[PDB]
Amino acid sequence: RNETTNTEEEKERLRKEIQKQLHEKIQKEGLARFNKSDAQDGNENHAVFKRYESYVRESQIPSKVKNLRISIDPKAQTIILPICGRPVPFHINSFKNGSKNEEGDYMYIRLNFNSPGMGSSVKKTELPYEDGDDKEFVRSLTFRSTNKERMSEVFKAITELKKTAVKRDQERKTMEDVVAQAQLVEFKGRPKKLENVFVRPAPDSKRVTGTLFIHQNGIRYQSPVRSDHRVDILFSNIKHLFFQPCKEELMVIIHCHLKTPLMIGKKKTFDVQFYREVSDDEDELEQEQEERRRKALLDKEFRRFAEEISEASNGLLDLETPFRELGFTGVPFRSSVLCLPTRDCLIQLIDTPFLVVTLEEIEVAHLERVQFGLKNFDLVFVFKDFSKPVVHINTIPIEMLEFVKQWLTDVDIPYSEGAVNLNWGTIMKTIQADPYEFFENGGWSFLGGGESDDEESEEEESEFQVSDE
Amino acid sequence: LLIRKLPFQRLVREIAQDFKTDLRFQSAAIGALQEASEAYLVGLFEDTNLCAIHAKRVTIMPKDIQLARRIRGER
Amino acid sequence: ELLIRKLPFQRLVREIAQDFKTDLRFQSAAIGALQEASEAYLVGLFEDTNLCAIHAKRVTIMPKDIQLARRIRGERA
Amino acid sequence: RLYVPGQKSQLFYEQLKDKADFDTTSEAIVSFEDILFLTPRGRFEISMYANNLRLRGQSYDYKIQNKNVLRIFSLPRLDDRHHLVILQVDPPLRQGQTRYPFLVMQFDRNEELEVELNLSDEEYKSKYEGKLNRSYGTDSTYKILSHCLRGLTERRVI
Amino acid sequence: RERACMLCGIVLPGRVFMQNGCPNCDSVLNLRDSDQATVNECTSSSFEGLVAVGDNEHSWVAKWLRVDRFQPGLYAVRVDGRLPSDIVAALEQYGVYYRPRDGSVI
Amino acid sequence: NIQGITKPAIRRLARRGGVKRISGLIYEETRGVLKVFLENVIRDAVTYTEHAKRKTVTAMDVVYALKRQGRTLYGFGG
Amino acid sequence: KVLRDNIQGITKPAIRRLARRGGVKRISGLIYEETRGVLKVFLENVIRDAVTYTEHAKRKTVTAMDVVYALKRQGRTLYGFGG
DNA sequence: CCGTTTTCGTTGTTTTTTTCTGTCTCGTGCCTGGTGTCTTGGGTGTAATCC
DNA sequence: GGATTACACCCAAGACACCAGGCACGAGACAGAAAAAAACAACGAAAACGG
Ligand SMILES: [Zn+2]
Repeated sequence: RNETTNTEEEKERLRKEIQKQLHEKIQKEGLARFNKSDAQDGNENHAVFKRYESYVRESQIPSKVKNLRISIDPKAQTIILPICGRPVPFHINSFKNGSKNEEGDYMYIRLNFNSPGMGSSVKKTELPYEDGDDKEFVRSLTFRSTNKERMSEVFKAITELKKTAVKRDQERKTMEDVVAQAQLVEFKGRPKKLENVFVRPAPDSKRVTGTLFIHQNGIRYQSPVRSDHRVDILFSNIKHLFFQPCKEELMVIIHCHLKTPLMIGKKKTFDVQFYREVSDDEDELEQEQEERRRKALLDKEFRRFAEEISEASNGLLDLETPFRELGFTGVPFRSSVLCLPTRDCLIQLIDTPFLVVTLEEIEVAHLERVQFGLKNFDLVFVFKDFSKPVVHINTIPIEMLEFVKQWLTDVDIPYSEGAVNLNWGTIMKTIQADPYEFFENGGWSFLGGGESDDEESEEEESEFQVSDE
Repeated sequence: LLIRKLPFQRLVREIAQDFKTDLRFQSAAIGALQEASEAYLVGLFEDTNLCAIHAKRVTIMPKDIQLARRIRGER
Repeated sequence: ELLIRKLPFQRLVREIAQDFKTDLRFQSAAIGALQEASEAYLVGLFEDTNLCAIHAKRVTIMPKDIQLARRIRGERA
Repeated sequence: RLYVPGQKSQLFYEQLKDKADFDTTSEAIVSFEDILFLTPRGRFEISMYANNLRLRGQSYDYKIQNKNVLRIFSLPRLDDRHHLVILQVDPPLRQGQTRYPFLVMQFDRNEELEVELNLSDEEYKSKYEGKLNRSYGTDSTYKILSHCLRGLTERRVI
Repeated sequence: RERACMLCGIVLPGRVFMQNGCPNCDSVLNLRDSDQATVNECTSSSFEGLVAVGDNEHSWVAKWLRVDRFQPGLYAVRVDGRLPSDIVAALEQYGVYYRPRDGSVI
Repeated sequence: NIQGITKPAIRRLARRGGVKRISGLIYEETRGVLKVFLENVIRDAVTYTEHAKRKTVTAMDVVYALKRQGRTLYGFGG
Repeated sequence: KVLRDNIQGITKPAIRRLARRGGVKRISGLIYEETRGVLKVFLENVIRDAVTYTEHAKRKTVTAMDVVYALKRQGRTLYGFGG
């Protein structure tokens, strides 16, 4: 064994030498990517205000306003409030939340409006008001009325108008970053098809089986129940194409990871999965053999279809399959799942939400919680695009640590290890603020610090290898 | 060792003050106690982290400690 | 009363034992003791698994619950 | 209500107040700010009146009549750090579908509060003498709150 | 719920047979030490002719039903179902001859 | 002979353990765990038997093997 | 002199540092007291045995071997301090 | 049990700076609401044994 | 004449689970106060060795 541990550890010295050549390489390729001229041209990012208006002319204000009461215009999303005989309009966007309190014969309703200082949950990027230190804001207005029923109806209608506005803004955002795609060109002959397929994410709240068709510039999923629930995916927009057979699964999978996100029903997604499920002493052993036949049948058919998709792409799309033997267990989201390496990506496709990490997009891997006799560790992927959030994989068993380190080395990904869960929300924002200064001071190559740098030890006893008495 | 050496000494003496009054301690007794205590607590925090991850969380809460001590067989 | 049928457990025991030494004999009391110990062990394990499942705010016990319980006990590394 | 940012609202208030000599007023027998509720989850100001209790929350205001309080529980948590005050209310408080028949408040045991009751000496003597203290010294917040609830709802603290 | 032990002819609740076994046939059947399949194969809930025996030694009926060497209690004149071939061979190994009480054999 | 531990038996063991709902992989997981346990215990027992120069596995070997693991059993001659 | 309530000498950073060595990222505020109680119950169980050994040897000083035997009795064998 | 050596435990003081904290805003994850569809009950209804 | 009942099936509810929205309590950020920690020198109890 001693000569094998010497051999294995010399291969581990080559592993460390590769890791050192990877840190030096990335340090050189961070100093070359960011120049001092880009640092001088620093871009200050400012909160964008979505401009809105209630009315342009006094004629636009409805004639129903004549009542000296709260009048709501759903068409213009406006809440006209009687302030000292003034028909003051308040857009539903400016409105925040409302509280109704029937005190005595009067119904006191306090309508709150957006005000800076831990206000709405909306991110800084989009502000419901224009930025202004010298701007004063109407924070709340309280009204009373003798008529309780109408005042309750008015409050319901304000709340409904806000819900409809928020829903429309979410629907817009789920279609916003989605790039306007070209139209799918139908195949003029009999298209190749895969029947009885489920799609994820589903276009409707009802799970329905559909048919997947191959066309000239993409694939089309089409539900038999409704023609309007078509999902078109262009070959140009597929980044990665995965197939996964039933090696342990109750299901077979064809997964399309996209370059640009698509709007399927109400959800924006980078991932579109097509799947089917197998699920429905010698007799029980024979029933397992019949399930193994049904697995092999669906595996063969879906693999063939995924190869036929790759062929139809004219060499734009390679068909990837997971290496199950190189798989490790971890928690990227909220469940423990088997993470599977492929040729070019780290994937999890069985449970939603899906994980697809492209290995080429990784800048550095950090192993958190790694120290003296630890039960488990976490793995963090940092991307070359610093605007992209870091990906965490939690609770990877410590038994898999040396395997994960080897695998990262075999893929040319630099890694570092730490006893503490470093915050990346902090690390990234500092790196985004000045990427050049970051690499100037040592980037991640200095942070690695592979050198043990330990010479203190614990002294030594009188060195005497001689029999005493 | 993460805990210091004098607050821990005072804690140990305070606890020992119940079983026999005015007891002396020895060179490597407090050190061994601190090593054992820290090893024990680190193992307990490992189990607590495992439970917290099991619950799909990242924050350890007292009920995770209680579950860990229940499964270990601790009273 | 024992919840496993006697003959299947005896056959399993003999199958396992045959991998260490051929032509081994077992007193019936040895099989009975083994069955008692195995069921007691499995019931304790199922109690810990149930505790883990309830901790995760669920009702259905899952293989990950078993693995977590066995890891926390100190049985799996 | 206006929000005037910058270091500016005090100067704005002074000018307005001086213009028409506005006179400040004080209401609510007693108020308790920033109380942590476990159920409903959130932070609430508790304002107590002769006939009713108000819970003021960023998103939800509740008015509970003193008659609708059935029971008050004052229970130490087993962590020996927090103290629970629990109100049984009938009808149960509503946020939409499911309801809150029990309000669960969580105090720190080391949290001390000094509170003077907003009552005239004639009203205190006639209605509240032997039910409430005129001033509570610097005692634990949960004790003061439990005594005020006992005096105003006439319910026994369990 | 009551079942009739095929071998001795006694009738007892099926759960009683499972939990405690046959008080008479346990020397050759091990009904308590047997699974539910073996309990059914030796105790049948389908039977006919409930019989109560007080004194096995002097009751001519018990001798006629060959239950004079068993525990007094509930017995069945006819029991639906017979012992399985493997159990028959196992009993023949012990040297005990099995006479069916199904009535089809006489 | 490991298929002799049927699904109803595992269900019964879980019900005596207070388990209300059971996944479908629990059965295979339990079979694996039981196999590991039995492997260790029978290995220790057979070690005891071989040392005693016997060809029959007694109840004393099982009892000492359980005492070795820490699973002390009463009522079998200990 | 009597020692009174020295449990608070296990300050927040010791417990936090112990958690970080244990791999814990976010720590609830009720943990620190929880941990403190746990530690108390541990030490009281170990010390009661160490003292029992010290008193049985008719000694007045708690030695390292007493602690080692007390730990060994609980299956807490410790290498480095003798054995 | 009694006398010896000499380590390291107890005693006290000065200085440093990492850790604790007061304060703010934002967000992410805890909790309430809406919904799925399975296992099972309570019932109708057709049909029947029993004396 | 009379009655309780077996039996298949329909219409329906309780339950563990899945998905969505939002509000607040925690993390992140920054400037400030605190005392744990580090370093120093002195005295001698008591640990390790011997007959
Ligand atoms: Zn019988």
